[PDB]
Amino acid sequence: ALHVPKAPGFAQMLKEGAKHFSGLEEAVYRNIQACKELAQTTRTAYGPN
Amino acid sequence: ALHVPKAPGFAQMLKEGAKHFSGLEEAVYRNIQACKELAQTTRTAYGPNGMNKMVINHLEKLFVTNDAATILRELEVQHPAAKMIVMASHMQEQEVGDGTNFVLVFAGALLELAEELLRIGLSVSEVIEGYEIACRKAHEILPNLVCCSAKNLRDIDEVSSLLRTSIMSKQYGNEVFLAKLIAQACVSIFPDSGHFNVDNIRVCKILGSGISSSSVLHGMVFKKETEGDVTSVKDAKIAVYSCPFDGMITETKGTVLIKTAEELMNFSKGEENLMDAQVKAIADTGANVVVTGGKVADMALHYANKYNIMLVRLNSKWDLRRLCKTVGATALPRLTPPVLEEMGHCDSVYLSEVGDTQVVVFKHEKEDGAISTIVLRGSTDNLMDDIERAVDDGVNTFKVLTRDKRLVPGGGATEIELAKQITSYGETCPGLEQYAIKKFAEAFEAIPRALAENSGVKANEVISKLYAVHQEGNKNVGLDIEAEVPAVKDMLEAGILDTYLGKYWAIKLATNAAVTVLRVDQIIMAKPAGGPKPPSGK
Amino acid sequence: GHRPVLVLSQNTKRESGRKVQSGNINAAKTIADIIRTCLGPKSMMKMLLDPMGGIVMTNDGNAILREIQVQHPAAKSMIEISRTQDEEVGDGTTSVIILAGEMLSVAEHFLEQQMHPTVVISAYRKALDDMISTLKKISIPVDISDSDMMLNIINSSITTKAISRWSSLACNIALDAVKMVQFEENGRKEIDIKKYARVEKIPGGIIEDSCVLRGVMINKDVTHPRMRRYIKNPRIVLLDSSLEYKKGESQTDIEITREEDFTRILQMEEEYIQQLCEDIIQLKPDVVITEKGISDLAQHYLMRANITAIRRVRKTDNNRIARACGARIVSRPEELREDDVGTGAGLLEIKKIGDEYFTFITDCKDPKACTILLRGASKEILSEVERNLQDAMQVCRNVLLDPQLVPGGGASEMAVAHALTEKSKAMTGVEQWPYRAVAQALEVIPRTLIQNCGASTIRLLTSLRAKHTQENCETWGVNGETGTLVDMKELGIWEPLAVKLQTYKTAVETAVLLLRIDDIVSGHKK
Amino acid sequence: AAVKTLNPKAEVARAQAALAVNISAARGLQDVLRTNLGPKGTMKMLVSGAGDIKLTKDGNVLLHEMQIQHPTASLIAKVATAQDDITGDGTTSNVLIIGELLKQADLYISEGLHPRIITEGFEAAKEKALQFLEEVKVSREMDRETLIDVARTSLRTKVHAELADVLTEAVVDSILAIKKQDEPIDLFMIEIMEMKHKSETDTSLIRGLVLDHGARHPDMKKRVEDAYILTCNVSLEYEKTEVNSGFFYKSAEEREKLVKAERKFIEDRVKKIIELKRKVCGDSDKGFVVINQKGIDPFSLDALSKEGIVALRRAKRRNMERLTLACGGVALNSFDDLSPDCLGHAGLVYEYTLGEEKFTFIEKCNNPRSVTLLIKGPNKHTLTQIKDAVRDGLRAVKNAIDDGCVVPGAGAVEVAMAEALIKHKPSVKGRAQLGVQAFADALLIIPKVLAQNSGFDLQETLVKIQAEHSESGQLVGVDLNTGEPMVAAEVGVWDNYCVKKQLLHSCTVIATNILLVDEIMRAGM
Amino acid sequence: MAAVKTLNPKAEVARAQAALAVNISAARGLQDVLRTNLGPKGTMKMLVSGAGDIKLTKDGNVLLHEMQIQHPTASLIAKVATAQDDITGDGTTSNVLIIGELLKQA
Amino acid sequence: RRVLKRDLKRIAKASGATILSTLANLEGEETFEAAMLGQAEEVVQERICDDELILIKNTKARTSASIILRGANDFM
Amino acid sequence: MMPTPVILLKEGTDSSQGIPQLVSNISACQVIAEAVRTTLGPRGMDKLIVDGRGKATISNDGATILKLLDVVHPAAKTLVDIAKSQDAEVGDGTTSVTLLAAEFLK
Ligand SMILES: Nc1ncnc2c1ncn2[C@@H]1O[C@H](COP(=O)(O)OP(=O)(O)O)[C@@H](O)[C@H]1O
Ligand SMILES: Nc1ncnc2c1ncn2[C@@H]1O[C@H](COP(=O)(O)OP(=O)(O)O)[C@@H](O)[C@H]1O
Ligand SMILES: Nc1ncnc2c1ncn2[C@@H]1O[C@H](COP(=O)(O)OP(=O)(O)O)[C@@H](O)[C@H]1O
Ligand SMILES: Nc1ncnc2c1ncn2[C@@H]1O[C@H](COP(=O)(O)OP(=O)(O)O)[C@@H](O)[C@H]1O
Ligand SMILES: [Mg+2]
Ligand SMILES: [Mg+2]
Ligand SMILES: [Mg+2]
Ligand SMILES: [Mg+2]
Ligand SMILES: [Mg+2]
Repeated sequence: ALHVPKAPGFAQMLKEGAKHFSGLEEAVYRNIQACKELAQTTRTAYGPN
Repeated sequence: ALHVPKAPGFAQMLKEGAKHFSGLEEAVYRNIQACKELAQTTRTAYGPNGMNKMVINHLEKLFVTNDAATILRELEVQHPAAKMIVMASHMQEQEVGDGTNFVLVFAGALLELAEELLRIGLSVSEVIEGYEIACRKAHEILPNLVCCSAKNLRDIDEVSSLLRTSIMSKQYGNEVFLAKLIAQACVSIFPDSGHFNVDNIRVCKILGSGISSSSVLHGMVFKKETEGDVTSVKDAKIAVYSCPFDGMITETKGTVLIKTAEELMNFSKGEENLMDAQVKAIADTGANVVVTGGKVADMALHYANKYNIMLVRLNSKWDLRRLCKTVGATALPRLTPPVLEEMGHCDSVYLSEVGDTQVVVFKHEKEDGAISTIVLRGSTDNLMDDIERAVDDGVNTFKVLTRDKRLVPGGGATEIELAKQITSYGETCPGLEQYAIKKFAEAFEAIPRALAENSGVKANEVISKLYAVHQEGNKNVGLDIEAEVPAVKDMLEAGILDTYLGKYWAIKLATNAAVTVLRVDQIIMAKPAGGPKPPSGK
Repeated sequence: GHRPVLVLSQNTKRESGRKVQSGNINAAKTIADIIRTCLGPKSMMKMLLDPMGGIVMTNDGNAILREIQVQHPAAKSMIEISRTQDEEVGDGTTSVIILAGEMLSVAEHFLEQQMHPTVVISAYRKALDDMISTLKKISIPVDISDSDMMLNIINSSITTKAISRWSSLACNIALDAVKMVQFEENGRKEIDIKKYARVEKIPGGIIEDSCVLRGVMINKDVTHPRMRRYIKNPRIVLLDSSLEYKKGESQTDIEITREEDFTRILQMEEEYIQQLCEDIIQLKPDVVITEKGISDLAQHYLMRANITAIRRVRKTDNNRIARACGARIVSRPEELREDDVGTGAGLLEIKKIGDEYFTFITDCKDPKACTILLRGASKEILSEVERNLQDAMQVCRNVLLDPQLVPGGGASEMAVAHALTEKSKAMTGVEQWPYRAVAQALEVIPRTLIQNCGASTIRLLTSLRAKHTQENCETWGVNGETGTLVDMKELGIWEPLAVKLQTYKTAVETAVLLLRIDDIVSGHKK
Repeated sequence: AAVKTLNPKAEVARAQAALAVNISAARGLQDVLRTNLGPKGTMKMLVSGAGDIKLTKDGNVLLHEMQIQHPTASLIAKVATAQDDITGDGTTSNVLIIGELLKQADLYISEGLHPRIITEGFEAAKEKALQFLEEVKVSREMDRETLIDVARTSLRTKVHAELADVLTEAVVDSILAIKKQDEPIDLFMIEIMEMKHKSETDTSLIRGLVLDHGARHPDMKKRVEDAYILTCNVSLEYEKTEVNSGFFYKSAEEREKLVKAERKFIEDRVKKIIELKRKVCGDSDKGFVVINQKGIDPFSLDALSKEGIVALRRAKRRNMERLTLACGGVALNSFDDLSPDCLGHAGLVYEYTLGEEKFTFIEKCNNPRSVTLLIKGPNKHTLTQIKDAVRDGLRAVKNAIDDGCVVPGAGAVEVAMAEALIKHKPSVKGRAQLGVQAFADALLIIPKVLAQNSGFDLQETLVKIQAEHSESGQLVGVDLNTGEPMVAAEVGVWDNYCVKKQLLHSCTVIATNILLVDEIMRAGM
Repeated sequence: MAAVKTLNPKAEVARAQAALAVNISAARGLQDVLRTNLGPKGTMKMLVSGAGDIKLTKDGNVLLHEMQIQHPTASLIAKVATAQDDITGDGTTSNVLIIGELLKQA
Repeated sequence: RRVLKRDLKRIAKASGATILSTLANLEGEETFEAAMLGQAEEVVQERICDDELILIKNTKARTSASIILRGANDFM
Repeated sequence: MMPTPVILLKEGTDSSQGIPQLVSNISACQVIAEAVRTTLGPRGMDKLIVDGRGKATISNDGATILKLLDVVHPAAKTLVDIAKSQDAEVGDGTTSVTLLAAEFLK
């Protein structure tokens, strides 16, 4: 009662360094956040100013 | 596609160090193999022609012996099925005292034949029920195989003859001398009351003169020296004290309160006078020997020396109680002079030297007494320990004979007759249990086979001859070890006999252990811990 | 050599600017997302693994938040506000967390648009004041004498927990315990359920066998077997001093020089014990309960007078017994009085439950303390049932102290949001936009209810907003199990006004506190 | 995962992963514990880290001794622990029913159905099943034969057939001995003393007590025929003054006087005991036995043995009440006023020596309200197994006595209850009929596992039994020897009604709670 | 424990019900992954390689090749789907789903 | 009991009481007089968010003041 | 042999059986006799033994030499034991006992 085992199925057959994100919160929101971060990175160099 | 993952469920939920064995091949066959291996290890010491084994435990302590119980005790057995077999052997040793190797051999044969039966198609339950039925039949048969009885125990010659066989398996070369010694020691003990106490036989091991010089003493021998000057008493009037030979003190707290010079100058003198008065009061009763369980004060020793009193100090309270039993005295709790009933009498107490060790001997002269001591000589500590084990086996055999006086022929005669009659019974029983009954009968062959193998002859020829003779109607014919070729002879004339209780208990315990091992189907072993022994064992 | 020279110490980090605000708001949002799905009657339970090896299977938001460890200090602030909400009113711990997360999420939008946080904070404070006004305006009164209404309130407070199956029994138990604990002395009203409403969990049996006792129950047995285990109308005497012979405070030593002094001292010890027991017996009691040990000689002398004794009971349990049976704990029995003798208990029974002995002092007349005996499947089930009972008792106390009620199922949220939006139309400054933003962020509760119910969020929320735009539709919420809009005058889901006020205040002030923060500095030690 | 962003070193299983993990753990436990059910079960071996050996097929013992580190396994273990604590039986059936409930629920959850509907169906089916169990219970007068039948039904599943046959008589006789009419049964009044010197079939019932200690003085009598028992809790050894007394003397004579006068307090109580013994029995025919909960110093032992009194010291605390109820005397904490009326009576007291340990027997009591079962076996694991079996049997007999009702066994009530649930399913509104069907299928696990353990096939035996029950309407179970349907009531296979009720309640509650778990978290570090 | 492990100490063996359980679990995992691919209403999966190349696909075979799986039964099913793609060019996702459901029902 | 020393000084000054480290007059006896008694208009064991505290309300012979601050959490 | 996943005795248990171990025991007894062989007779010579602490013992006595030798062979310890026995019971001939026993065995 001190460790949570990996769920049977795909979560156990996954490789060591691999990652798997599924669903809205894990994938879509994260992608939108990354794009938002990139947009903030480049935003300040827009226009004559 | 390069790894086999653990199956979901119990396989993944198991701990990192745990082991799980389930099913026939994984559990039952492995247990049978372990028990067979243990029986093979202990087999070669069976019978008079058995060979001693040097076993060294984890504390570099030598154990040269052919006693199965001792060998198993000194072996670091780790397989749990072998642990059950060892526990059954130890239980047999506790209940009777002899037959441990029989338990091992019978359990191993039973488990081997059970493995065979499981391989040929029988289920575990059928084998178990057949084994239990055959054990019941064997127990029913066994009383009918009794050949003779002890019919007396206060004698010396016939008691020695009875005890010879028990201590003939060990120390095969010289068993008549040991039989006479143990018979004398046991006959001294065992008074008119039918109760016989094994602990009343004491063994003293003094090194140097070879085991042929061992003797039996009607008394107690202590490897100590007299505290005082007197070293020999001819009409001892021993007074035993459980308190130290000193003036008793308050149990709360002692504080000598001095308030005047006279008290300071008189305190020590008065204490010495009190000590002298107490010692003289003890001596005036005629007690010329004093035995104490505690330390001895200097002034008390001086005043005892003044009145010619022999002092012996016994540290162990068990030794004090045994001395009280031997001499007939009561361990007084205080240092008061003993009344006539509490004073023990021994016909001779003196200081002696046997070989190198100094000993104090409380010697009687009558052929009686509560406790008898066997002094064992020898050239090696290990040899004397083995002789002590043989003496223990003989004493246990005498105790069993006091319990039950019936005897059965030895040397495999009883085993062969039992096998024959169990096979005859199983040939009539229909159903699948006949295979188990026949295998149980065949398992008895492992005793004469082991005897023949240790003796150095062909086992199969001996067994075939034994079957032929028993079919002729001779139930008292067993292996003759005094021959270079397979030969048999009547064991009633030879006087090679085994106690009925020993065979009964050994068969019962071996069958119980075998069926208990067979009952196990799954094994779940925790990770071996590194703890310094369980707290129960301290 | 030449070790580097630094102004601040080593390993002292520092962040500043927009990044700190974004990180704080994201941490709060993630904390909210952790327990977002544990709100409403259709909530799912969570399994928590204690570092000590225990398992906490619960639906309560506060327990979930306190059983996890976080490193971002904004998450720490969120956990702290959850604990504050749990301690103050007793429930609403998920609602306050969700509301704070949503308010910070909508404040991030204005932070990204060149608006100083002080303006957002001022707008939030104005919005909070108007929320308080609207909640007080839409409340309804309740008469506490009506037991059915109180039971309905407790039910509506426990329909979202795992005890909803036995809701009726749970409500009866909670109401009985709260009414029994209620006490008044010297003109000071007091409802102390933390100390005088004890929940005892014994595994096994069925939960339908659980009940609240007209007395107390402790895990104790008689000191001596011959003592009576069943007394009809016991007279109880409570003590908190040993009935043994102990050493004095001063360093006292005896000096014995005469033979008879030792036995005399031992006999005086025995006589002191006998005199102590005789002073106890002079009141003619039936049972004696002590917080300290009772000597065997004291047991013998008490038994000579046919008195049952219980040896070592805790301070809290002894106080609970004193409240229940009307006794008064005393220390020196030579000062024992008739008023200190506890009469009022209607039965004392010591029976064995499972394989342990338990002492019952039940059947009291007018008890001021109670024991809620819980029986169930296992330890975790009983712990969750105890948490639900705590929530129910807290709600009952809140209603008793404050008899106002507000509609549930998101109706209050939507009504307050509409009122704030309508009031914002008169605003002309820049503060109106965050005002409306927090007003509509208040709508997260019905949205979460719809999401957990499994229905479609957008059309149900639009229909609910359209309904709330009408005149007399302030009590229109959403079913938490069928995903339909129903007037709460018919469904009957109502909540104490105090709980809603505390939730809104805590959420708004947490948003303000996390908005005020910039330039996180970390790494330095104490 | 949202949680992993706050605590990077946290393990989380969410959504269908939580259900998969929980159901996998439950199925693993069920697969391990399948072979325990029924008298035809398989015996298990448990070797501890220190090397200790335990042989058992008890569900609770097996669960506690399995090397498992799973959360759901811990939950089920706690449920089974409560089951064993209250009722003392049904832990294996508890685990089997929990696992089968979870599996049948997953059978429908994996097809897009929400667990809440399954839980609603579970509650409805549980209510109907409890009603059916109330309808089907057999109220009876708990005579000796019915108690023997219940004890057999437990012990045969626990131990060997012949050992179970002996233990039935032992347990039933002990329970009937300690049972007062219209009064709860106290199992503390049955001492379970174990000896390790004979066969397992030598376990018997002694209408008295067996104490694991003997007399500490060699001269004390080893056997007393007619004994007066003095159960006392008075220290008879030297005791320090509580106020740091200390002694002060100025001569050896003063020291002697102080030594002789420091024992007077204990000697007074010893003299009181001796005077009572002399007054009660003025001859040598009767005997006197003193059993003390506190120690006795050698001086007092000698003084007592001078008067022919057998004294036992450091007795167990429960032995005070046990001797009071059996011998009939009274436990005394002081000797201030002791009269011949405070002495118990025993028709035989003797001492038994086994190796280093010594035992004292107290038999031939008048009407012993407290008795003892003496477990005898050649091995420690045999003693432990017999202790577990007798505990289960005592619990079963006490439960049967507590309520005059009893339920037919062999899985007959499970089959009939599943049939009733199937019949009642159309009345359930909505999709909870799927949950009701899952509950019925889960309830049907017991006959399936019994058929497996007996060696038959699940489907054939189950359909035969169900067809027989439908055609006849009787309570037909599983014949473990033939596999045919058989009336459990006629043959005497009885199950405890309280055990079945607890099974239903606990299994339904834990299954409902587990099915509603959607996230498993470990983030306390 | 097993005979093979006795002969080869570092040998991994799944025997009797264990092998069937392992195979069924692998098939069910593959089916659970590939459920969302079926139909025009399926969902795009984005697969990132070790070098960082981004691939958007819903093809069952393409997804199978880029799945980070090292299971034997998964390898067998992947080879079957590869043959299906090679010969007919369609039905890989349906292949995997039908195999998994067959194993589950069995 | 266990009242802080600085708290006791403020209460004694506000209520008009007198701190007595010992009961001993100038006549060698052990006495207590009513002159060392402070007075207040009320003393209440008030409850503040699951905790409790003592409010000595409206002390006479001197006016004192105290402030209880409420917030979202201890950080606030 | 075979690995036998669970073994009978504790790991590290060394066992020797048969004629070779008896021959080795006889050889060990011969080795022990050699260490005291030249101390016998009027022309015998002394042996010097140094312990770990650095103290040297010079003796013509067979029992003393054998005791100073720290023999660990189970069979060879018997010769030292019988030398001690001869010293205790008689006091002389502690070399003759070892020589005679070893010669018997040889
Ligand atoms: N002189 C003898 N000739 C043949 N067999 C003997 C003789 N003496 C003893 N035996 C046999 O040896 C067996 C005793 O073996 P032993 O080494 O004592 O094993 P255990 O100690 O387990 O009994 C007995 O069964 C007996 O039949
Ligand atoms: N029958 C119901 N229908 C709709 N909404 C409900 C119902 N019962 C409770 N609620 C809503 O659920 C919320 C309570 O959720 P709960 O799980 O108690 O979270 P918390 O403990 O944070 O209050 C209340 O705000 C209430 O509006
Ligand atoms: N002689 C028998 N014939 C048929 N069925 C039996 C017999 N004895 C017991 N059973 C059934 O087998 C089950 C035994 O379960 P058991 O192994 O005792 O599990 P637990 O110990 O958890 O109760 C009981 O439910 C009973 O109905
Ligand atoms: N417009 C549609 N309406 C309904 N069903 C469709 C439509 N288009 C495809 N399908 C069905 O959905 C399935 C699509 O499977 P698909 O994703 O192509 O699997 P695979 O790629 O392995 O062939 C086909 O079997 C087809 O019958
Ligand atoms: Mg023998
Ligand atoms: Mg709530
Ligand atoms: Mg059972
Ligand atoms: Mg396609
Ligand atoms: Mg010489």
